Amino acid sequence: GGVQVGTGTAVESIVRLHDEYSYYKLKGASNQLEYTKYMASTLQEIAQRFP
Amino acid sequence: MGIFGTLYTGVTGLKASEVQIATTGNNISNANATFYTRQRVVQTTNGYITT
Repeated sequence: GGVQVGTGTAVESIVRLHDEYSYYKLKGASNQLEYTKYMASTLQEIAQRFP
Repeated sequence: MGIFGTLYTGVTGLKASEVQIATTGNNISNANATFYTRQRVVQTTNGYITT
């Protein structure tokens, strides 16, 4: 007609949050704690093994 | 007989009724798309004189 129609309402195609790199901070942090705690678990354990 | 012409002219006035179908349907159109700005109705001034 005499006026254009932006027609009403619809939905958007789905997506995930922008960033993971924060999650990357954890991935690196895992490996190192994964080192120390595992190393710890073994080492002190061993330290008691042979007192 | 000529007054018969008035009758179809009245129908044109009746077609002015149809727009309010268009307006109500169009106006209702904006479901919650949270980005909309309305479009709204008018009435007109007039004057007519004779010889």
